[PDB]
Amino acid sequence: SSVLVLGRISDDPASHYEQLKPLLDYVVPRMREVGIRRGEILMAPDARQMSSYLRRGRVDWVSETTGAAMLLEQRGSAHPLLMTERGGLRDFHTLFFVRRDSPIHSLSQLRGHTLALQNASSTSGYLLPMLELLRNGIACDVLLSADDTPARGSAGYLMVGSKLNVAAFVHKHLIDVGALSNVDWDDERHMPPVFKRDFRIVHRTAPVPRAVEMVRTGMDPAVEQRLRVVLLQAASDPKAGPALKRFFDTTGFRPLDPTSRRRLQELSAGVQRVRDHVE
Repeated sequence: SSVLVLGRISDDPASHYEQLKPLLDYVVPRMREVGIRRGEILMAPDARQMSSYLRRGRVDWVSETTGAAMLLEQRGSAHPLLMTERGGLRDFHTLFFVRRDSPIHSLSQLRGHTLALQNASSTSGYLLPMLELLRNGIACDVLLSADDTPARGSAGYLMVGSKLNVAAFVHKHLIDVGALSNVDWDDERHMPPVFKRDFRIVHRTAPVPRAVEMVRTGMDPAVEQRLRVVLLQAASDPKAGPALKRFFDTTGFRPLDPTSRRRLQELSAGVQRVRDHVE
C-alpha cells in the first residue's frame, strides 16, 4: 500500500517481466506524492488466480485485453481505469480461418468440425470466438484430445495454448478451424507466412476495444486518480516511449468515455454468457 504492484495474466512470466518493468519504473517515482514508494511485478497463470490476487490486494494494476478485463470485473476483483490503444489500434476482432482446401466456407459449417482455441483467459482466442458460436446457436463441446471428435451437429474445441499452436494445428490438418485476432493474423511470430499462405478467412467477429487498464477493488481513490493522470501523460512524454514500446507496444491511453463503457458492458454480458454456457 506504499507498494504499487503491476501484473498480468501470463503463461510465460520469465518473458513478460521485461514488458512490465520499464513502465513501472517510469510510473513509481511519479506516484510518490500519493504514498507510493516502490514498485513490484506479480503475474498470475490465469484470470481466476489473478482475481484472487486482485481481491486480496496482492496486485494493484493490470493491463489486459477487454474480455479478460471483464472476467476480472465479473469476479469482483477490479474496475476499468483507462482504455488502452496498442499497435496504433484502439480495436480488434477475432477471425476464424481454415486450410484453403477446406470444405468449410462459413461459421455455420463449424458444426461437425474442430476449432483450435488458446486459453480460457484469451479475448481474441477464446472469449470472442465462443461468444460468436453461442450467438449462431452452434454448440461447442470441449474435446479432450486431437483424436476426440465433435458430436455430429455440434462443433468441438481443442485448447492448444499458444497462438502459434492454433496456426500450427490447423496448418498440419490436426484441427479444422483456428481463431486468432486480426492483429495476430499479421504478426509473424503467431501466424508464420509459411502457414498463412495456405489459409483462408471464413468469418470475422464484430470489433471490441483492444485493451484496458484495470485497477483493483478497494484501491485508495487518490492512488487511482494519480495513476490515471500519470498514464494519460506518459503517451506524450519521450521519457516514456521506450517503456510504452515494451508495454505491449502501447501507443495510447484515454479516458473511459460513455461509448467505451457501454461497449465494455456489452462485452461483459457476452463473456458472462460464455461463462454461463461453457462452465
